Amino acid sequence: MTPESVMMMGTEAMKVALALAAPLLLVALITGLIISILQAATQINEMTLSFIPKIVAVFIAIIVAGPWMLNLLLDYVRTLFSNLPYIIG
Amino acid sequence: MTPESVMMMGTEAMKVALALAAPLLLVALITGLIISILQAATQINEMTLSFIPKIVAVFIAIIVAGPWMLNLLLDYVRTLFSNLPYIIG
Amino acid sequence: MTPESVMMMGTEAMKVALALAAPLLLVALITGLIISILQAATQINEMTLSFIPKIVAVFIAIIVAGPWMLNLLLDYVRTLFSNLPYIIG
Amino acid sequence: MTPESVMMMGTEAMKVALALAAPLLLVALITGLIISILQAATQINEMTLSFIPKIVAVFIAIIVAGPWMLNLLLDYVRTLFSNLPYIIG
Amino acid sequence: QTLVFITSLTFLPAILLMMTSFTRIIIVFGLLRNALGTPSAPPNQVLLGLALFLTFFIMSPVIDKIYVDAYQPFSEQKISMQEALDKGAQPLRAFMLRQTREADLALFARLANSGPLQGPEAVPMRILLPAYVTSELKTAFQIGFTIFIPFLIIDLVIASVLMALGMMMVPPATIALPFKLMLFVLVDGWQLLVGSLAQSFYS
Amino acid sequence: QTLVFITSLTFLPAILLMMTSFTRIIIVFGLLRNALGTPSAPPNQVLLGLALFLTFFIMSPVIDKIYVDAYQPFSEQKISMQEALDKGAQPLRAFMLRQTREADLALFARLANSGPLQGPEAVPMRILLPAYVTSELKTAFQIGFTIFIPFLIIDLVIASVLMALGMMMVPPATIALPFKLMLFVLVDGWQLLVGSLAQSFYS
Amino acid sequence: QTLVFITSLTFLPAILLMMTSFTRIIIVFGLLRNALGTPSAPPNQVLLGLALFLTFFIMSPVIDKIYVDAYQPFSEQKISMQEALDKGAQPLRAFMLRQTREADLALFARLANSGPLQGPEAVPMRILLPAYVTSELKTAFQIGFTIFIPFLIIDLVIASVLMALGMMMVPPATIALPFKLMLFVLVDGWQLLVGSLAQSFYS
Amino acid sequence: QTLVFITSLTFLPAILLMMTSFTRIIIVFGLLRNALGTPSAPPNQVLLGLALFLTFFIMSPVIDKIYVDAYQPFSEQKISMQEALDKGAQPLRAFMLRQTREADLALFARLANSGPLQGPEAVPMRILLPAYVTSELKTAFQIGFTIFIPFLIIDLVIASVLMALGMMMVPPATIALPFKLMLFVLVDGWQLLVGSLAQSFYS
Amino acid sequence: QTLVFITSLTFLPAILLMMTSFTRIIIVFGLLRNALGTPSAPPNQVLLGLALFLTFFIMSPVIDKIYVDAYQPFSEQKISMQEALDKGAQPLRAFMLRQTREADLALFARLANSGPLQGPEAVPMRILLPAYVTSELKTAFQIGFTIFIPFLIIDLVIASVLMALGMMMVPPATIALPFKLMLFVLVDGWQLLVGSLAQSFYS
Amino acid sequence: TSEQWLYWLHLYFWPLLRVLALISTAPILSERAIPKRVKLGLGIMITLVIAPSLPANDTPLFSIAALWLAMQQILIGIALGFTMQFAFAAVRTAGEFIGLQMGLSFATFVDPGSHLNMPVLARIMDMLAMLLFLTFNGHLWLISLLVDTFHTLPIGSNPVNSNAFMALARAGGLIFLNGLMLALPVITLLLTLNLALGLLNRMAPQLSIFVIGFPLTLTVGIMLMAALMPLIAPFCEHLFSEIFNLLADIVSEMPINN
Repeated sequence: MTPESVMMMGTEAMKVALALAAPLLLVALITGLIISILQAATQINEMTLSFIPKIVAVFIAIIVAGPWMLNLLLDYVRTLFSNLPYIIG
Repeated sequence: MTPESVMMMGTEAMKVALALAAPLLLVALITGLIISILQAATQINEMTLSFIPKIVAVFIAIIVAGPWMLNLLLDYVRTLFSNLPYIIG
Repeated sequence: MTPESVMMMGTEAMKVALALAAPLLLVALITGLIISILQAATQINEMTLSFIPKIVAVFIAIIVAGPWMLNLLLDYVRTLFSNLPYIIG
Repeated sequence: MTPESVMMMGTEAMKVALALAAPLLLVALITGLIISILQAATQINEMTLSFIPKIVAVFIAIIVAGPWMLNLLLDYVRTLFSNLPYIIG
Repeated sequence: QTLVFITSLTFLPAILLMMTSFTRIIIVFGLLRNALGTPSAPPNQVLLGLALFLTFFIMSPVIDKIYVDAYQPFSEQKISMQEALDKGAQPLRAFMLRQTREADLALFARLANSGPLQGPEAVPMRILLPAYVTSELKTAFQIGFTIFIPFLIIDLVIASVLMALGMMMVPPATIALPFKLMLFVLVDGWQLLVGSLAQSFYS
Repeated sequence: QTLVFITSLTFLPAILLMMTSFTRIIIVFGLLRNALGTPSAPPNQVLLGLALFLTFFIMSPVIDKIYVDAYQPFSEQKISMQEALDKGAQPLRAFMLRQTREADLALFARLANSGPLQGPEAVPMRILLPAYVTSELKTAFQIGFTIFIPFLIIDLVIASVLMALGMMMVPPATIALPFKLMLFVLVDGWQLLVGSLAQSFYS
Repeated sequence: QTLVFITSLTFLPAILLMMTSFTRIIIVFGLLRNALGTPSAPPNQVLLGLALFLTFFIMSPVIDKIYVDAYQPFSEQKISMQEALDKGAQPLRAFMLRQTREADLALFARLANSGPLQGPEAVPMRILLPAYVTSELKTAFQIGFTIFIPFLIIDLVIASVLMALGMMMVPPATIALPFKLMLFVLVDGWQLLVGSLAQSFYS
Repeated sequence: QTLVFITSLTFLPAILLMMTSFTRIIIVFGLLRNALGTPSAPPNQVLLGLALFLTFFIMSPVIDKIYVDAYQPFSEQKISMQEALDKGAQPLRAFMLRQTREADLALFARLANSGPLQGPEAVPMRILLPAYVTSELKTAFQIGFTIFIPFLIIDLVIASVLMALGMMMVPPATIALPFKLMLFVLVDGWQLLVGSLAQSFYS
Repeated sequence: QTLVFITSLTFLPAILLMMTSFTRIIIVFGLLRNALGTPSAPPNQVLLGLALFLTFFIMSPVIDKIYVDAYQPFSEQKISMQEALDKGAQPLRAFMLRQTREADLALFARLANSGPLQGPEAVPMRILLPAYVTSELKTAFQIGFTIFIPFLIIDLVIASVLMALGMMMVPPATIALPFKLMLFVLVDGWQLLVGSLAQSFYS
Repeated sequence: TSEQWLYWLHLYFWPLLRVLALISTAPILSERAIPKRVKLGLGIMITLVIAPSLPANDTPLFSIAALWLAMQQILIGIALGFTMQFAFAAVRTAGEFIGLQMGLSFATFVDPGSHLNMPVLARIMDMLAMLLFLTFNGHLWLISLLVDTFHTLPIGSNPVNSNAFMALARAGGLIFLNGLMLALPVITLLLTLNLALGLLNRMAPQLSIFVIGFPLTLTVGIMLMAALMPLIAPFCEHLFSEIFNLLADIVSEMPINN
């Protein structure tokens, strides 16, 4: 039960979270960036606008990425329930 | 059980809280400040935007800072359970 | 047990509450006011922003004010346990 | 024990509740309305803001209104314990 | 033979308190403490206490007529209790018959499919009891629920006042309990109560 | 007989402690622990210890007068309960009568339509007990409301501070426990209570 | 003596436990599970286990001073009355004394207006008990306030951060709990708790 | 000795189940549902059912060894609490040490001011319980933290997705429940739970 | 018997329900109300009733076998208490076994370390129970997620519509609720839910 | 005394258990505010009225296989209670979904402390309806129904049927209906308000609803609870009546289908 091990926990987990959430919000970014640029150059600025495209993109994302993302969790979750009798010591 | 001692409690603890939470939200500030400035000078103002970078920064923070922050608590917590028989008197 | 006395109870207590909570939230006000003004004049408007300064101010407040605030309660609380045998009548 | 009488119960009571709670929240309304308008016209929009004034108003309210509100309850409560032997029949 | 004996312990005295009053009383107070949040009162100790006291107050004249008519002549143990039992029931009979509704009377006389009854005393001990209980319950709740509504409306006023401010987090039930207390004592209301149960019982 | 014996053995232990004191005390603590959140102190055990003890110190002198007055001649068992109940009830009587409101007396007696009342012991027990218990309740809840005020001061101050800036989601109930936990000990007040109930008991 | 005996069957155990320790034990945990959210550990099950066991470990020397000094000659069952209670209470006396504040003594005995006081055995039971208690409660709430501070720190931090992010939506109290769990277990302090109650116990 | 008898009946079985297992079990499950929202599973029934069963399986070899050790000579009801105690504790002890952190024993052996410590029974009865229980708590909370992480992960995710989309006002902690649901179900890990608490319990 | 007897009286009505069904049924309901906000039913009251009604409705034929297969032949002659247990047990066994997973079998049979098995019914009584329970949990949560979907759809839809118009400010959590109830009732599906539970039990 | 008349009393246990089931199964009718020793009285009360003249003689055989018989009786008792409370539950769900638009629902998040906001409104409706019985009969119509069940379903041997249950396990159903029927006009209004708060935003993005909307809609939510009170009193008796038709049917249905 070293604080070192306890650190290794977070080191892994937070990287897992990186793996999951990374693509989605990136596509969100790129979307709002591009449309928001088009909000200039014949300005035409309202408010929400680019929101609606952002629902398309994320929706596509789970389609394209999908299963292997799951696999990630499926792996590590198991590994947890793997080492549990070694976590005591 | 002087009100003076009881004050010393808070004097220490609140400074501990200063130590912990200080860097993170500072980086948050600097982030939203800089991007928010870039929200001018070719304006391009949406809403959230700089939120996403702010998740990067904090995420990095625990990585960079990490263990010694823990040490802080690890120290003072113990010290508490140290003086407990003297806290009665 | 006149309704008049029962009114005097509240008349005192609510003023005590005035004494305690007054400075803190005032400083909160002034903070969000000033920063929020700076949210104009080179606009740069995000969302939270001025929140973080507001944690500084309140934190300072208990430092600066501190003990005498306590004294207030320390007084009146005692006075209560003072007159209790007269409260019956 | 007519359902008609049982209706008269509610008809009175709910109006009593009208009498009590009416002024307070009205002042709350007017407050948030006015400040919220001032949240436009040199916009300066944060979040809470007008909350703090709303604590002032309600606090004043019990001061200004006070006793006669009590009287209301004091009346009707008694009247209840008045007719109780007639409520059986 | 622990079984039959110690099981039979509870039954009989509970019945003996069922005969007359101590019922509607307990009920009303239980309903009280259901308002005002928690138990807030010592069930094991007090409210049982009250509910015994008020009874011993109200049933006093009857107990007198028995003591005269029964206990003291029972000092002889003259008859193994017959007119002790009977002639002691007759005051209980008339008293009982005061507040029993007719509905329960005819109804349960039907559930017995009984023949035409002349003497109300001829209505045996057995038929009197349940109708009695049911009816008086049907009074008990008629008062008890009419107690709450002011308390609960206070609750409405409270909750409204809070939520109007952005108070969303609180268990407002706790901020209630003091006011639910002041308006209990400030209006004197207690004496009003035991005056209600005092009179409207008998009338 | 034994039916009578165990019959009284069922209710009695509550009755005795009810007779006198300890009824205001309990209710006072019950109104306390609801301040400061959860059950906290374990009523299942502690309270009975506390409130039993304080009484035993308080009711002590009268109990002594019973010892010399009743227990001691009860050594002979010269007479059983004859002037034991009477004689020992006397300090019970005047005891209570000092502590009883006089409005409640005229109230309940007026309901019973009593004749001329001069002697306190000419006022029989059945007039005594209930009026007194009502007087206690009145007091107990009086002090009861007198308790809360500072605590509610705290809670409203905090709540105001939380909602002052953002933070609408925080559960104030936990942050407001510690301060309520200092102002209990910091002002020493836990002595101030028992001093208060102590003295203002008698008056 | 069926009556008095079985009544002491009702009260006795809670008293005997209150006579000793174990209260200051209980309240502490009772204030622990107030941190860490939900009832967590099974109050009806474990906390009683810990809290009792610690005691049986603690009082053990005095306990078997009662067995050796008391029950071993009680093989005779010499006198059911005197120095079982008295003598066996002598360690109850001292053990009860040394943990007690001094001021409460002057307070309570000051009330009872006793005469010359020298011997602690000349200070009777009924002077001891309440002071003993009020003392213990003082200590218990002391420690109780010593606890919470770090946890509070955690939640303040998380809340501040979230609200900074524009998380206003989020339920902060649901996130923190694991941190509160490790930062408790990481430091092993769970030992140090019973190290604290254990060492600090006597003095 | 009916006093001692029923006295023992009152608390006793809770103690008996503290003596073995099943504590860490329950604590774990009770720590499940705090992630995944509401009570969900019916704590009245299911959890205690599983939790009992697993214990039966686990202690089972020791159990039947006991039925041979105690109940089998108990054909004569041979000696009540003589070597039923010894023979009873031997597997109890050895298993217990097998589960017992050995630093704790240094602590309580130190504070106990012990003499020669050689046999496991030279570590007396009273010494085992507190340490062993503290241990069980330790591992319990350890596992407890091991659980939560993926769920927190999911929640941070969803929250981030919503914030990114401009969802600011949604109730995310409500929407996230089904996904937590599946990502527990999909993985079959519900087994691995009770494979873990099975193996890591003995080890 | 006495002791272990009363013990069995405590545990039994839990076991019998556990032994059969109804543990998977309730969770579906709790999952219901957790969509559509508040309790929206008396959890300890009605949703125990409905979920019992179904259970009897399903398991009925098994029962009718059990009686026709036991009492009526046990009344009169032939088997006594032996092939009673056999011939009445086996339908339970086979029934339960039908829905059991294949794996959890291997899991618990492995941990208990059972030798080569032949009769599936010869797989003993105790072993089946936990695997059964766990399995049925998995099923339960599955069914639950199948429940939620359309509602999540609802909230997403409405929230989206709001987002389209600049409604970011407004908390759609309120608006969706009457729709939830509408489009639950207009499509009558409550029937579809009780049936969907009825057939999909076994099929 | 001995055991002699004891066993004579020990005949009656079966209809007892039936009855005690009747009461405890009908709690909000006769509930936990009542001390458990009264709620155990009414059984021994009522049986001696009913129980005589009933032709039932049974014996507790070895390990009482007749315990199986008990599985019968309680059901019938249960059968009533968890039907009846529909009339209550349909009212409770009548109240709640109202205030959920108001101050009530902001407990939407996970596990706070206890159920909190429940008593706000729905506990008033809890009560009124529980009064409107005693205009007629709280327990009486029920008790009579039971009396009839002694004629239809005697005792012992082949116990029961099914498929009437799923009928009454169909039941609500209408729970949510009769919930709707009451609160329909309320809700249908308050949606309009909730949106009109929306329309302002395109004009006034900044109105931050907790600044404005709630201190408004709270009162209106109270007004509508004042004016829509009267429609209740004619309505409830639909609710009760229907269920009486049911129990008439069901109680009359299953026995002949044996």
